[PDB]
Amino acid sequence: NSAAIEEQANSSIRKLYHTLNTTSMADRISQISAYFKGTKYILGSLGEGPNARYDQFPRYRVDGFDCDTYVNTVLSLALANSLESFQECLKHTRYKNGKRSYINRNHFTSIDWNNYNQKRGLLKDITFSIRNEKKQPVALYANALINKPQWYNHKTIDTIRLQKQDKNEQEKRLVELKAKGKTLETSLSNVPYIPFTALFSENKPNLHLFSQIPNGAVIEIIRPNWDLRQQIGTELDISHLGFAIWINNELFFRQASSQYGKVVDVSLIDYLDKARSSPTIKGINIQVVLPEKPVCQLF
Repeated sequence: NSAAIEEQANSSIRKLYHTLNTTSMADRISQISAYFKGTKYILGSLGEGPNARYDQFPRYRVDGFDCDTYVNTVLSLALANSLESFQECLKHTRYKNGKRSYINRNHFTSIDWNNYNQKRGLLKDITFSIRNEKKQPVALYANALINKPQWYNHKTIDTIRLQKQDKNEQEKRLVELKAKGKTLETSLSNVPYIPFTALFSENKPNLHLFSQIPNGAVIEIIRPNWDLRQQIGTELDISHLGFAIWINNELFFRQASSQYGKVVDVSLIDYLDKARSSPTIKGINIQVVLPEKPVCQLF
């Protein structure tokens, strides 16, 4: 019941702001992200809302998150001062030019979300600014050829999420959606990342590099050579994301975790050390939020 879920969120968010409106943007992000720790993981938490054509999951919620919706929700709350401005900020962060539709949703972290949110002045990629002791960057470039029409072509009825179950209506709407998807663009990503070969040079954590990751930064997990063409219809470059949060002079990765089943804090060093054994995960991208005070289309 998407309308009911949103109504619960309206009440909780209104109250949140009453507390907040009585600090730096990084501290806002830390406080708001912390407020949702322990909230359950829901894969694909958000859609286009009640009565939506393709995906009738709620537009926002406070009862569950996936990695993407957690970051989007926290950022939009941090950027705003009210339920009304949050709604506007979220719309403009989740969708290209804030125009609500399935195809306008920022589905791909690199070529949609990073690109559009950088262009409008919300985010800045600072990956290359994290330099070794000789003041030289250690970052590399990950590329994936993101083929939207092939990604659409690979979709099943599971994409079509209707509140009232109707399998035939799912089939109809899927053909309609794919017809639009066929007209979309193909984009080669260019995603800076700090490689594990640097972060764990000599098989130990590179504390000099880790110390340059700012509190409240957005951390994306990068897989440079990730061929998901047979599985989802496209190569991909980014598999997960969350926030960098410093607590007691230790760096945490705060994120909505499918493994833990909830929003958790985990040591970023330990998390990445375990991720090293992956054949496809090769490093991290770091972005910071530019707006200094809360207010939402452009900055």
